[PDB]
Amino acid sequence: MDVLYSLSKTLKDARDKIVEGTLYSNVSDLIQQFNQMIITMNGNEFQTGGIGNLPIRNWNFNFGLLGTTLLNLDANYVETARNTIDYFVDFVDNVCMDEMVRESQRNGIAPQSDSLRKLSAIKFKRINFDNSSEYIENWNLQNRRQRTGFTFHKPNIFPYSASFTLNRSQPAHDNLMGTMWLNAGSEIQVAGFDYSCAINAPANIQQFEHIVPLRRVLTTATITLLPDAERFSFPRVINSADGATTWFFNPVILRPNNVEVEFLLNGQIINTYQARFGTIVARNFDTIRLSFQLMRPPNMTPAVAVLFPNAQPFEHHATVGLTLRIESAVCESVLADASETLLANVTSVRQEYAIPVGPVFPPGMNWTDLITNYSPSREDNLQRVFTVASIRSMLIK
Amino acid sequence: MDVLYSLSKTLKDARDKIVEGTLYSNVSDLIQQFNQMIITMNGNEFQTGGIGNLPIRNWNFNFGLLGTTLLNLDANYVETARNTIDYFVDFVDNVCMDEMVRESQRNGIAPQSDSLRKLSAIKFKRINFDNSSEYIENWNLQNRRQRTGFTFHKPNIFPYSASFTLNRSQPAHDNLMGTMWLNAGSEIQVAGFDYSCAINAPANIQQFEHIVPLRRVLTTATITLLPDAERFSFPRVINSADGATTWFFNPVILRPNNVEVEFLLNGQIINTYQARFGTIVARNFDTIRLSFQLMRPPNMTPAVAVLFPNAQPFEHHATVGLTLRIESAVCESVLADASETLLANVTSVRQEYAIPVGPVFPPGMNWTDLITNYSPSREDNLQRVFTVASIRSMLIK
Amino acid sequence: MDVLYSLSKTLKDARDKIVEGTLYSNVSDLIQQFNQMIITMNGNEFQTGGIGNLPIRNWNFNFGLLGTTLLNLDANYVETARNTIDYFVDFVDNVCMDEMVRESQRNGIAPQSDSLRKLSAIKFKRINFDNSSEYIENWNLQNRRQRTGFTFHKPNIFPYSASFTLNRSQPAHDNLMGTMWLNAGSEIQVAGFDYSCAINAPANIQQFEHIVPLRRVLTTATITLLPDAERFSFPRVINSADGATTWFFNPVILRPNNVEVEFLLNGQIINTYQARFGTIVARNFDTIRLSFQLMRPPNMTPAVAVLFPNAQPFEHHATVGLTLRIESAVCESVLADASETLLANVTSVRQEYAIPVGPVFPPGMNWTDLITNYSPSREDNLQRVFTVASIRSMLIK
Amino acid sequence: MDVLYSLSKTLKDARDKIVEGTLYSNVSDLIQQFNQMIITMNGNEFQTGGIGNLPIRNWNFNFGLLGTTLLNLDANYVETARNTIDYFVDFVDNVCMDEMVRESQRNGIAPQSDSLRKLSAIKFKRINFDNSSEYIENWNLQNRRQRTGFTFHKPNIFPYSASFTLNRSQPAHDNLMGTMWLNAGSEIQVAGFDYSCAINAPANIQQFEHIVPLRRVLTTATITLLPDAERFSFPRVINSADGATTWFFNPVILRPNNVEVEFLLNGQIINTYQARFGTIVARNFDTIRLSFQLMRPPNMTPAVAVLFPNAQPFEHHATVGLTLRIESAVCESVLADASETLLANVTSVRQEYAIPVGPVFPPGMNWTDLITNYSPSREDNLQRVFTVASIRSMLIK
Amino acid sequence: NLEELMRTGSYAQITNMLLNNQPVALVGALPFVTDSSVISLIAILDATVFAQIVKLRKVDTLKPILYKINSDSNDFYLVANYDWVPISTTKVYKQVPV
Amino acid sequence: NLNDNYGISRQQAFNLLRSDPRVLREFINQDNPIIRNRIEQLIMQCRL
Ligand SMILES: [Zn+2]
Ligand SMILES: [Zn+2]
Repeated sequence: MDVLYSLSKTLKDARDKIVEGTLYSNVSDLIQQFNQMIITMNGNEFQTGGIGNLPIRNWNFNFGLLGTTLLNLDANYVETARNTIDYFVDFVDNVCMDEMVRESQRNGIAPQSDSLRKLSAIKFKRINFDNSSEYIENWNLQNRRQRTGFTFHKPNIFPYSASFTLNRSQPAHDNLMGTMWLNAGSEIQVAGFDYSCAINAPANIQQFEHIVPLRRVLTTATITLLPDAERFSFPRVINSADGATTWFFNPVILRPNNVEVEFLLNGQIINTYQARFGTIVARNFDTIRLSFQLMRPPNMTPAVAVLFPNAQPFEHHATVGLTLRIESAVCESVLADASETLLANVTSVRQEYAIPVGPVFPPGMNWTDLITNYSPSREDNLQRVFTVASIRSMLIK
Repeated sequence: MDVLYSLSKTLKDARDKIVEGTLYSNVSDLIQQFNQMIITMNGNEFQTGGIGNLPIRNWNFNFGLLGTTLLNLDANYVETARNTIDYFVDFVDNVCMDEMVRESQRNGIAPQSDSLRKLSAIKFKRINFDNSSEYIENWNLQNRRQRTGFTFHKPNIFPYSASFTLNRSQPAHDNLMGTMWLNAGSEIQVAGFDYSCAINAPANIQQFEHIVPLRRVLTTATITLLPDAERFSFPRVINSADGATTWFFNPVILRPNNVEVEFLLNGQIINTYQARFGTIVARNFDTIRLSFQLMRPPNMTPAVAVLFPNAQPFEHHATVGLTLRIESAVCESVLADASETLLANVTSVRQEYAIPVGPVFPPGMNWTDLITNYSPSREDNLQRVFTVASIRSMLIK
Repeated sequence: MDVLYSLSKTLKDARDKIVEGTLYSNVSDLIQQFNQMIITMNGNEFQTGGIGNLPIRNWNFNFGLLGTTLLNLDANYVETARNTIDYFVDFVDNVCMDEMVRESQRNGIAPQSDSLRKLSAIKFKRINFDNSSEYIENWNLQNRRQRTGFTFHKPNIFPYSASFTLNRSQPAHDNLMGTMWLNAGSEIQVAGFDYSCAINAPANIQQFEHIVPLRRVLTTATITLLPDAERFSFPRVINSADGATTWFFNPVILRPNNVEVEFLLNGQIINTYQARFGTIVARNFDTIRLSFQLMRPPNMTPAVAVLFPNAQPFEHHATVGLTLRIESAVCESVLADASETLLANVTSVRQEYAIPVGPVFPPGMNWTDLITNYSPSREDNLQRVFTVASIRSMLIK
Repeated sequence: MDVLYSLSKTLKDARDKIVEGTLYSNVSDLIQQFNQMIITMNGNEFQTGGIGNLPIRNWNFNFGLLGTTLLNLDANYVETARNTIDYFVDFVDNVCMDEMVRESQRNGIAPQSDSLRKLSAIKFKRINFDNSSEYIENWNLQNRRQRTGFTFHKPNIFPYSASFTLNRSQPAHDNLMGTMWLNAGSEIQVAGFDYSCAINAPANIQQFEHIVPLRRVLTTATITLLPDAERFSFPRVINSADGATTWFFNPVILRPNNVEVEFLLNGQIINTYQARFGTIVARNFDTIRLSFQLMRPPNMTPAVAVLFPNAQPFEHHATVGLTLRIESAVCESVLADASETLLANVTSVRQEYAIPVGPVFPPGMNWTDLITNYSPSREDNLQRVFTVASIRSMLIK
Repeated sequence: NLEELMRTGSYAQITNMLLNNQPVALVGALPFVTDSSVISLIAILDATVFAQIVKLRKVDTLKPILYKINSDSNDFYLVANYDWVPISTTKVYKQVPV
Repeated sequence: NLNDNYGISRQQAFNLLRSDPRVLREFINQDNPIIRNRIEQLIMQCRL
């Protein structure tokens, strides 16, 4: 993997730096690296593809070195370099695709394609150059057995869920108390509703809880907490828990009372925020617990009081909600966020070449299933394929 | 860690090999190792302790090399060697305790004590000797990111949990169906009980299931499976689920039929045993699923017909049980077990020196809490402290 | 076999001794042995696998000798040695698996794989090293036809057997005298019951006898004998011997009387313990005879007298039980104890590679059947496979 | 003792390392040690036996040295070495048996047999080698008056005691309060029973205590604490304290509340756990005090309320239990345990050769009596015989 | 590597391989003897140049044999007039000129 | 038990020995099982 990254990095640097008119002092080191790569790759034979519709390709390297004696590069030098660069880039592209399209239930972190297995050999260690990208450096740190971290903007850490729980319920669904929620991507919207507006509750306060556990620990997370669940603030016709019938939800929104948001690690409160909305920081957590109360307004103007009678007919249902968005975070394990395109690259390659479903990943690289059942083998394979995707994206666009 | 282990191993081999009268050909290599240890440690100052009640101690090494001109060791040689070895062993003991009493959320495996940080420098690599013991071997393997394995006799893999789940009940708790279980250490005892003895059940068969997910993947485990849970076969008075009242349990044991024990890995059935008792083998699993049925006896003698009526009053409650013990297993992670004293040593040191509760481990090294939330940071810290505890146990009796 | 063990031993020593910084004097002998192994193996081709799902692999040895360093070997030396060590370890792993998955009805001691047959040639005998492991020691002793010994913790010597015998019985199963037992693994648990409480027996004493034979003689065994059988001390509904109906067993436990435990060897009484409980020692035996009695209490308080009437209706059945557990033992044959992983390893390899059932072992390496019919050929095969399994476990976790 | 262990160790190393085909560089030092042993033992004559049926045997040593010129050991070298090794191993075995079959009220640590007395002379010190075994290491530490340590799995530390105490009693034995207990091996099962279910007890609570002392101090002990005593949860008919009559015990089990377990050393509290079950650690203790309460439930369903009336005719008797098992521990004194076989070896030798009961150990090496009265002279003799038994087991299978 | 062999001075491996006839490639800047002799090829004269390594524990006198059979060879009639495939056990690692 | 399993500070131990309400309530709110169990024991022993 380090050799493959070095190949892609060398080719990208050759594309960027070997340009007409540039001083050779600008690319002396790069050309030494390029010649070393050519020497090491010469005389070796590689095969790629053969899975799905990915064609079987054979690669042979018999290239000549690059000049090192001009003062300023000219057009001839640029074309001579580009001819070799095209072939090397194609080889790297196909090796990366072959590695992406594959998976293994045991030792998913190790190379899976025969080309990458060959590059794992000691003879190719002369191609290492630089390891400065985020994914390659995290790879090297993990191998060295040190702390790793990927920084995500809107990490898709919540498996897609949209559901409700009814604590009080009847067949007619005329008088309900409970909660509804959507956990999607990097956002949690929760809304506790009570049809009676806590008329008969002790102290006219109804308590609501919502616990969202994560599949991986998030560190140094910036979060936005806002006091209304805009998704659960309009009339709705939902289908019963067992699907038999449908019930009505005509919410009227009240302020959430006694809002507590706790970020827990190993079941212990690491961070806790009370009645505080806006930007908050969770330093280290794997569970989010949101507690909030519907408190019946002790004082009501007539227009308000008419909404909440003390008898069964309830046309307006008192709802109080919270919205929590993870803007940024750091995680030890790879995830899918809104800024990176690695998941898109892997899924696109697999779909384009019609890879049969393997023994590890879910069909279509479904991120919801993957993050729902994020297992050790899945994490290893996902990190491997994402690292290869970053290596490939260095060259292909 | 490797240097600390090497110091301990050199000192142990000195205390056992360097004995009066022994040929110098028996200890020539060991004495070379000992002299290099002395040379490398000479002129270095170390400080240990300073946390809790662990005293701050200072260590200075200025020692002479053991002689090499003798063909046989005599009393004086052993005396001088013992005089040096005592001080070295005291230093090793204090370093090990200082390392064991410390934790870190980030980089749990990295050295935490000042002495071990100093030993991690490159000048001390000269004293490395042979890493033969199980724990140092696994330490090096995980440092290189290989497959580790610890062999446990009765691994302490299940957190303590004694509970019951009711599938049929009433306010009077006089006609109940459900399961009761104790998971403890390496033993699962589960008993399904039905008060009606499947008089009205379809086919007179009541199904019971019990799913025990392990926090780590065990491999090549020998398991004893016996057809009765002795723990749930006597009369009991049990708190109700909410705790408001208490209910009566008056078991009468029948044989469990259609016993199916399935060992699963990532939701995939790896091993399955039907109506099989005694020694069975689970090669690789992280979940245990026990299925067993209570079947109403088709033919009853009068003393059994009296027991099992069709009217409501159910004096005797049919019960079918299973016991499942993990005699031995292999795990890639580190666990407390019945044969090793590493957890006991770590807990003893912490309790003896009143180490303040840290950010990683639960108070008092509570194994229930550790295993219940066995996060990767906890695993790293636990492996480090167990390795240090084994190193200490090499010397301290 | 000795050559395979020597390869494993030298590879384990190389892994555990050739570490950065160690003196060269610490590993001179090891390096000489390693280079001898390389010289002897070089130029030889081996083929492994080909049974079930075990892949066919071809092994060629073309390696240079390990070098020398003046004082302390360094990182380069360790990496260069590690490459060869990894290849050799893989080879030994595969040879051991191919040996484990094979068996022979005739000449079960003899090697069964082509790799091990080749290694048994005279050219490889120069790779012998030290045969220190317990299993290789006993292998050599058995080859020489000397007395062997394996020390087992909770030896699994009793084939699983839960049963009952009724010396007195009627169709109504209302007045039964007999004995119910469970012999499992290392435990005997036998309860003799009389429904009449010996009302009409000579001297008001009912005699019970339980004779458990063992397939293999055990020597110097520590045994725990306790005066009750918790497994047969709660109400039961038990199927009849014919399976036609079921009978009710409602025990009241009395102390066993005149408990005599006899350990017999070849029909001669070797050890006799009279009404002694706790830790006893059986020096040599192949049969256990537990003789106990139910003595009707001569004086009973009113609550007791209510339990045992003169006439027929017997609601409470007098029960007297014994429990016996073999904590440790020594056997000249091979067994599956509760602390070792050899049976688990062999079964795991067979299950993982879907080896078809052979002509020697029962399906799935079922220990109950294997120990019930522990033929001499089966013992030969089991010793062979367990020895190779221990050799493999030297190198593989 | 050190000389005897050295003889056994060098003979074992000759058995293992001196094998056909091995490089002489792997046995050079061992052969030098073997020749030193031969030189030291040559010209000497010993006598063993003469106690019980242990036959009197005479040994005279006149052996030639082993060659040192081979490049690789061949068959002739191994046969020649084996001829000497057979006689030496026979001599060591007989010396060990002769030592194990003897006692001394005063100075029992010192050698007892004439052969070991002779070996204790200085001229034999040249046969020393390396004392690496656990028992010889502890022997050397004992001689040097340092701190000893033995690690035991399931230490046999509790002197057998199955008994009951009746705090409230009547001749009719119909309204009893008290405790029953079994302390055996490493397990304490203790139940507290009240026939009135604390109907009249103050606070509707009945307190129970159970104190178990130990004859030796255990260190860094892992313990399992479970909230019920299975052994005392079924109907029983127990003899009275005087044996005049029998009383009936029909228990119904309630959870023990306010469970406290204290581990004390020299009567001072070292560890205390309140209402904590599962795995616990006692760092250093000599007495266990278990305290637990039977609380009459305040709320009861009709089935529960029928059981515990207000008046005398108590049919079901409330009981609360605890089970405390010492999984592992460390002791400065030798103990019988589940994993080791030294007690079995000593007892077996004495039984086989019909050694008359001596002045130190009880008849038949009864471990119950030995650990009930573990006097210091008994400890000295027991450590001596255990060390000799381990030395013997090094060689004899 | 002939250089490393010469520096270390231990010829155990090369001696064992040359005694037991195990294929091997000696790598290093060596001088060769050019031989245009078909009868010398038939005589298997290229395989008789390695024994001196075992005899002397040195590799500076190793001088492989490179056969060069052409029309200007004085024995090429043997190649031309008979039905045989010229063959040699040893090969010389050399590069054709640019 | 508290000192062994939590290693309380010198000031906290001083205050607990003196029976300081501040430290007692601090532990109760911190959810120390040992202190909470002792206090619950006292409250339940306040039967009547
Ligand atoms: Zn954005
Ligand atoms: Zn055990």
